Amino acid sequence: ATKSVLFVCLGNICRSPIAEAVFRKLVTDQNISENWRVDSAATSGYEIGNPPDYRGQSCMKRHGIPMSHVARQITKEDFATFDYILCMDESNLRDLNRKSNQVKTCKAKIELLGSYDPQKQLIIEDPYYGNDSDFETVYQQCVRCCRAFLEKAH
Ligand SMILES: O=C(Nc1nc2ccccc2s1)[C@H](c1ccccc1)S(=O)(=O)O
Repeated sequence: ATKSVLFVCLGNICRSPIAEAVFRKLVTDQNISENWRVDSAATSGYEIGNPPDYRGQSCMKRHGIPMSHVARQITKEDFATFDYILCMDESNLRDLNRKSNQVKTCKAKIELLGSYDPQKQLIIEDPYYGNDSDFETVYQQCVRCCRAFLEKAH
């Protein structure tokens, strides 16, 4: 409602829907989900319409955080409506900045989600060709960064 955040990755089937679900849980547990619009989107069109990769679901189920999303690509409107667009890596950041320069209204602050990590792990690497441990690392990064971002936005 008041505040809004859009998490962004390459496909919007793993890193960003995980961040979105982690963040939504955090605000729900703190009684303030009503004050937040939370969403996720992709820089690419590779996965439009698809659900989160089941490898990410396996990880999320272990941690007891339900995750549901239909992959969608970032749009021009997103720059106008979101307070924060938080992405995973330097390619995402570059692509988002490119798209932001094509619109009249950019309300969004566009940043690396990892810039909020107290442990300074700046990049949330694509685990597509990784193993279970890589998905777990992404999850842990999302938890740390989402907590810090909620605490105090840049
Ligand atoms: O979409 C993803 N990676 C992609 N890798 C390729 C490689 C070749 C062609 C298209 C793509 S999209 C990532 C991801 C997706 C699923 C599982 C883990 C990570 S995501 O960005 O975290 O969703």
